[PDB]
Amino acid sequence: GCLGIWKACNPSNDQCCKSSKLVCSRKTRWCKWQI
Repeated sequence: GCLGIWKACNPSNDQCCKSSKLVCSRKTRWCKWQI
């Protein structure tokens, strides 16, 4: 499943929403797409 944009992802386990192309930010723990 996905994770929302401002949601807490895993810095050392990038997953997030691969479907919507959001990648986890490591230093910031949120998901980011274009930002």
